[PDB]
Amino acid sequence: PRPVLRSVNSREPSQVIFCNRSPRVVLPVWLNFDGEPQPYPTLPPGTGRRIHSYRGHLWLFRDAGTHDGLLVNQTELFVPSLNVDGQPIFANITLPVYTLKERCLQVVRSLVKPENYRRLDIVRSLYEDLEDHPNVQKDLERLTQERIAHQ
Amino acid sequence: ETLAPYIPMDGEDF
Amino acid sequence: MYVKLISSDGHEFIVKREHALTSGTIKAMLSGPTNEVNFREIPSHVLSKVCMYFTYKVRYTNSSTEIPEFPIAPEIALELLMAANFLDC
Amino acid sequence: MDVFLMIRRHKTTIFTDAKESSTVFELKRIVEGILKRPPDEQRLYKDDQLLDDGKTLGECGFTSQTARPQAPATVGLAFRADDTFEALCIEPFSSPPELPDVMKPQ
Repeated sequence: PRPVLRSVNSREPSQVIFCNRSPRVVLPVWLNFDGEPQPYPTLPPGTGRRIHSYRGHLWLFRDAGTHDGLLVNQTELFVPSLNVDGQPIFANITLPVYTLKERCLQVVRSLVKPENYRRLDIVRSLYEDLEDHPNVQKDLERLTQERIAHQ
Repeated sequence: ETLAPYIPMDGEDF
Repeated sequence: MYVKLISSDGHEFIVKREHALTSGTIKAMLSGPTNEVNFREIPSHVLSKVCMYFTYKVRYTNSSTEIPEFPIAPEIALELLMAANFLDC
Repeated sequence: MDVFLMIRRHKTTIFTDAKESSTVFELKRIVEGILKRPPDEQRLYKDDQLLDDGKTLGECGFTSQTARPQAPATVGLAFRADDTFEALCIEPFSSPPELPDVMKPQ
């Protein structure tokens, strides 16, 4: 019973360059062969880095401190393919266009400790929004669901 | 046997 | 082609209609078969930022560029969050 | 590229974009469609510098790098009088309240 989202063990090397084109510290996350996310060394903003990965491995990318979602070549997941004529493959990591609400939640979260969320004078519903922190595990479940609907 | 990704130590992260 | 958004302190903000539709609240109001909308509870220091967000969203949605951060200063964040929630964007 | 602007007079703020290669006069035409005042009845300013009709926006100091969607550049606007002088006057936005204690470094 293997997850839909997982790397395949191709053993076929693929040279990749993670390029952080965001203002965040990026955490690369590798989905292992059982679909479990594994962290890899982070990238400061504006820096890039050579990676030895493999064909059909799966990667996603997050803000290292907050796990806010990031995009890679404009999508959620990145899969190395075989290198054509020595040329490495680029993973260009960017900010998505967050909604104004989610962006405000990021800023409030960065300024307020969770024990104090409910000591802010805002509508009651926003407490649960603030508490609904980004989470890799919930993202994978949502992406799996979305993919199955395409079938 | 399984082969996971790795970062070469001598890779000058640019 | 344009809509006029009015803040609580009387500042008038004229934005392109398509940009204003970034707000789900404004889109539902104007979705039927020059237009003026009054937000007596949103102050000008918040409503100006909301309009900048409309611009930012339309510019960078479906863009391949590098996307810059939408900046929010700490002292406006709570009020901007209330506004975003009220406006659904 | 595009420059993203706020054209402000009194308590009125227009959000619009224009090409760096477009002229001040072309920008007055945009304003004309919105505020019904023709270009020989408008003055546009960058800070307190009156902008000449024939110059491009880039030539006036507006660049895509600084006039961005999320942080547009301000263009001051003043209007006509056939026998008096209307000074440039932009009313400031309101001031935010004090940061809450729970939002300050603790």
